Amino acid sequence: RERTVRLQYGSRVEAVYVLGTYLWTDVYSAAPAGAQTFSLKHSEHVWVEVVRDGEAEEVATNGKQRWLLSPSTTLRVTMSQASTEASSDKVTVNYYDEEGSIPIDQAGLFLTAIEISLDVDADRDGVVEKNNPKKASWTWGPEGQGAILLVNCDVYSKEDLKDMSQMILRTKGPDRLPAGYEIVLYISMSDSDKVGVFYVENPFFGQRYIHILGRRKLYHVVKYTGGSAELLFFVEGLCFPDEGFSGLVSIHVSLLEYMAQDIPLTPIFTDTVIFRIAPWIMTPNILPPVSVFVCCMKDNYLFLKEVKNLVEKTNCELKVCFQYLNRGDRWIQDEIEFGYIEAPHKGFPVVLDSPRDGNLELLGPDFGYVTRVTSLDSFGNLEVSPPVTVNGKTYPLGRILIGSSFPLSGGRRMTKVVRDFLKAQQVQAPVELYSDWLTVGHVDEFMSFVPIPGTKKFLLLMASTSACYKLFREKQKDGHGEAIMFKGLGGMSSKRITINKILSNESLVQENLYFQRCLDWNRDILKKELGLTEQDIIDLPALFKMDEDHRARAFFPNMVNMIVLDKDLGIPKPFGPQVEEECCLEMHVRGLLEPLGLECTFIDDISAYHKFLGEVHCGTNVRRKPFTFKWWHMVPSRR
Amino acid sequence: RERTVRLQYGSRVEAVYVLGTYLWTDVYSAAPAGAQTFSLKHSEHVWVEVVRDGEAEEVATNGKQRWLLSPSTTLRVTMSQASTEASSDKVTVNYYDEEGSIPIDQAGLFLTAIEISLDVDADRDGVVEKNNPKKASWTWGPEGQGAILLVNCDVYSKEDLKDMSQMILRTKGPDRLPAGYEIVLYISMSDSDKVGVFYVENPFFGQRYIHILGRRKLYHVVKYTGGSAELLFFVEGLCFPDEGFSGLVSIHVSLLEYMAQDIPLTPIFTDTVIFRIAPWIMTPNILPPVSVFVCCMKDNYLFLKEVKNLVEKTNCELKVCFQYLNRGDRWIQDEIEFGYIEAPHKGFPVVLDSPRDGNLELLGPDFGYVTRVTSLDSFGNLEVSPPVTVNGKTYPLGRILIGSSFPLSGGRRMTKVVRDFLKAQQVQAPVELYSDWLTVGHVDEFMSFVPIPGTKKFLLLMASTSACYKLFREKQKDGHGEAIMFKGLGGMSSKRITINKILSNESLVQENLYFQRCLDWNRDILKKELGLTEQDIIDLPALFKMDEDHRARAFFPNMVNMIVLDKDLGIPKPFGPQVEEECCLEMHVRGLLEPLGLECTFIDDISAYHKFLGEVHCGTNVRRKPFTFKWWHMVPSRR
Ligand SMILES: [Ca+2]
Ligand SMILES: [Ca+2]
Ligand SMILES: [Ca+2]
Ligand SMILES: [Ca+2]
Repeated sequence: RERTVRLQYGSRVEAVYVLGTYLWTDVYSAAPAGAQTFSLKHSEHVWVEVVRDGEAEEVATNGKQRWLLSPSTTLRVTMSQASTEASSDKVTVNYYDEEGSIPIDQAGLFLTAIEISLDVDADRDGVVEKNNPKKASWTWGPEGQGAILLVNCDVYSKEDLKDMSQMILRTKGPDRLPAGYEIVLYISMSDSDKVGVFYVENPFFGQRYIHILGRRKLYHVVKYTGGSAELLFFVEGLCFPDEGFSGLVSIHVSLLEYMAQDIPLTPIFTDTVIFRIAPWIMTPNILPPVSVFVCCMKDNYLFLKEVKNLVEKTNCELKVCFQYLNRGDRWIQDEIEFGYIEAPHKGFPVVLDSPRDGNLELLGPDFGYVTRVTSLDSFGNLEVSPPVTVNGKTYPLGRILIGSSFPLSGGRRMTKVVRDFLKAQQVQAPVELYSDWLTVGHVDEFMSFVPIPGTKKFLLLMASTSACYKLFREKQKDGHGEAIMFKGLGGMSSKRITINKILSNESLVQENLYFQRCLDWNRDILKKELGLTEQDIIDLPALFKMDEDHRARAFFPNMVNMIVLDKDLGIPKPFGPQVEEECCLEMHVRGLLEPLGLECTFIDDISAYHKFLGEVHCGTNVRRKPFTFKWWHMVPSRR
Repeated sequence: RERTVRLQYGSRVEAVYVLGTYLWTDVYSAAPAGAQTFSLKHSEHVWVEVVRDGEAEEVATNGKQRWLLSPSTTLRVTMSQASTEASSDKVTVNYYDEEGSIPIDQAGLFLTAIEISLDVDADRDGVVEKNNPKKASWTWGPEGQGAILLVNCDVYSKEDLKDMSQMILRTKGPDRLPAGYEIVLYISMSDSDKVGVFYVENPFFGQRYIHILGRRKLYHVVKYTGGSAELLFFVEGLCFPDEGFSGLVSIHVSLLEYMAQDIPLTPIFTDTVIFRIAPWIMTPNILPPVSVFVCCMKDNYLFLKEVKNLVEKTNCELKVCFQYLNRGDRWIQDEIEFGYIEAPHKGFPVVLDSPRDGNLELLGPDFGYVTRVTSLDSFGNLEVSPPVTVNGKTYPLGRILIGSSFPLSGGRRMTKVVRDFLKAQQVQAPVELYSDWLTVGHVDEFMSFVPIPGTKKFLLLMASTSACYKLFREKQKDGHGEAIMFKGLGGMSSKRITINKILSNESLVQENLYFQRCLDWNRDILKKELGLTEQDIIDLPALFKMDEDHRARAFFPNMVNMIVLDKDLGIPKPFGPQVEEECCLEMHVRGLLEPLGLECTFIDDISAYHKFLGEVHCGTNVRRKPFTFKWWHMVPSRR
């Protein structure tokens, strides 16, 4: 960076020189009228070149050389080290007329060199490197650079700032700035609701960190100390990327020069750092489970016992929650979504919370919390796929899946606010599916993903009505038509539901053929958008009843919405027709899954209610370890 | 794209097959209970593979082959040509039990194959190619693809649609769609204020083009005709990219299947095209001039005569405009900005118009018009550089320059609406300069660009107060101190302004040293952001007076704001001190410019007023040929 500094004759110009720049200096304007040639002297640590018509020659500290005065003959002035108290850094230009060799006048330039660098961890290793040449830009990918900021998801203490990003103003120079200069850190009005910055303003009086930049504070004057100094700042993100906010914010430092009263100060030098605020990332079922969270009524004893036994097979911890006045019976599934954020050498799980009636809970200090309508707004209507590659395009964090209706249908859709939020995170490249054929309208009623044990691969599990009808027709042919559904649920008994009764219900057959079309439309989108083939899919038997809106509700519990802990699957107990004292649905599902090394445990969430009307009264959710792949190494498509 | 189509037993499934997809077909669900094996027949133009556990084998039209019935054994069905009236396209599956070789049941699939493709000129040659594989994406650069739309800048006639983009729905098939299908073209609500689409709905009754998609119309059912058919649509953009709008819009066509009353229609097949709306592009002074526009009062005879003589030296045409009640005296410069838009084989000049008092003009049908506060909002405060390369980064269309104040100054700034508009065009990557030290606050008061004749290079011209003082001091030393400014302007005469009077004014010297600092701050930004060195810059003498806000107004006309027609420069006549009966400012400027092959003509815009107070009462603007470089070949930085 070249900076213009002009001389003034019979006089002196004093300037601050910032290392990393150089000055170009007009000597011709300060020349007295009638002056013909000039000569110059300079101090030891100032380097001076005479540049005439583009050609630069180095000039000695004291030579007697003279050059013709011309507007196209200028000086270039460079300094490689900061001034100290021992410095006298200067350049002196002498002017001559034709008549003689004694100077007729002189113009000086007195310099104070300082180093000023606003530094951040741009190379993404957790340490703040000195003046990364790329710190003012932010690029994606394995070779990408620029600093990363976490949203704060939770006078100040340093301990409380542990989650924030460090930013360091590094300076070097003499005891004080020359008269009429100051250093100011600042942000734009636009970024003021995106960031905050903390600093100890008065270190002689204690360690108190104060909030110096953010809402209503756009600039802060920072004190200069001499010698080699560092000022430590902590920076927080205030919000995630969203529809109108890309995630990028900038912070500037400027050396300002006082001109006079009533006139703005001149920005002599400006240094800039950029941060990207880390996106919220959802964890698919293939990631290692850490904790299992469940909610149910206190007396659903079978559910609790069976979930405990499942979790005991694993190294996971179980967290049990009961029901709240402000939340649905499924809230741990519907109102909470587990995700994470990550920065170099920092990261934590972050829960999205959308309470049904609003907030009046939380499990643990380890989590960050982001707190916010149709049933499509539920987090039961959100899933995320395992990492996939689709037609050469890699989605290393997987893709978020959101249930919706057909574009021209006039049906329900998840609120734009949430859809836009998920899209703005960019790294999970969301896909809309079709959930609106379901009364409740959640993708988790029809699909799930499971890892294939001993491999790096996974399966898509799809609810299938065709599979249920095939199985029931086989069992009927085998002489089992009188086999009864819902054994042990006393509130169902009077209905006497048998395989025969189901198969003879003509309207129900038609309804379920239609629901199979709905499932298949989704199957196709999933195969297209996830790059899946038929070998990646297993169909689980399912059955639905139709409501007045022509929408589906489960006839028996949807087995697809299951607890996935690696090889171990907690599967809703279906209460299917008993053949030889085993549920034919359980046996069929075992026959599909067990050969793949998956271990099935059926979990009874309905016995405590004595019947099943299509609604499940419990919920589960799993906190998982984040992906090994660092999100900033992705190269998302440009928008 | 693989699509799921299942059989149903003892019965027939009829389906439409869209060319370019294929069907995967479950034969196992239609198998009667107890059935063991299956066999199949198919027609000549249907290709059928049996796929078992991933392994596909082609099956003959009539073989007797039998396969074990399994859920993992399916059919893949492919057709390579559209059905005609001569087609019977089908696949028939026979099922067998253990007991014998006569089929116990059969399930048919009857097919009607159609071609459906929504086509646009994605490869950017002006012709609509058949089904470009990349038409659903939009990529920048030499190899980039996807279709381009122009904003319309001006029952319908086809002639009136000449400026719009063509979009063609190409179909092939039998006489009619099978029962229960329709084809629908549609857009999102969001895009509905970005685009419009026109089509002849009733070609038997005439050629009337009607507006079928746009505000309040999100979908249109289009009639299917048999055989090979094309439906021609015309598409317009409604607005330029802006803060919340990237410029990308999408149009979809879907084949919809009727399910039943009260149930949404199923999107069987969907095809999508994307368009980018072409940005507004500003033309720098290096581009060939076409027309010169001037505004002045009818009696400024010298200005008119001298501008006419200048333009007569060139092949340009002159357009003369007088003053209007709703517009400033400079309006052709301040309220109008000339730019263009371009699409493959189409483009026109487009004027931005921001009338002072609002609209109540226009010159010519050849232009598009975009019609919309401090003085910084004026188009005199906008410039655009010639193409530059900065640290390896190429700006093939140049960069827009916008005058502003310092970030912390609390000074004036161009309105966000305009700044955001210019930024959103993306291809000119705007840079903010510092104009707020000027009373009027326009970058055109201090800088301009000129081409260097006989080369591909250009110069930055900067106003310089230091150059003026140097020149005046020289002339004083030479014995010319009593030389008078403003000769011939009778309203200035009583002031008796001479070189001596100017040089002895101490406050004026200080003011102009400060203004030179302001000019130099800009010089530095321009060198940085345009990749310029001192060899690319010429300083023209200028002088200013300071107002109560410490802002500058011209002491004598600013020569830098000049008419640039290639080698010929119309330069405001400065009315400088006369030495040997020539203006020393004119002679100095000639001495700078003429050696470079630039021809200078001084244009007197103030004599008709008898004095000069810092305000010029005329304006000029030049319509230029667009860049040869196609904007869509740029690769702008991602945001
Ligand atoms: Ca680092
Ligand atoms: Ca979920
Ligand atoms: Ca084409
Ligand atoms: Ca302009």
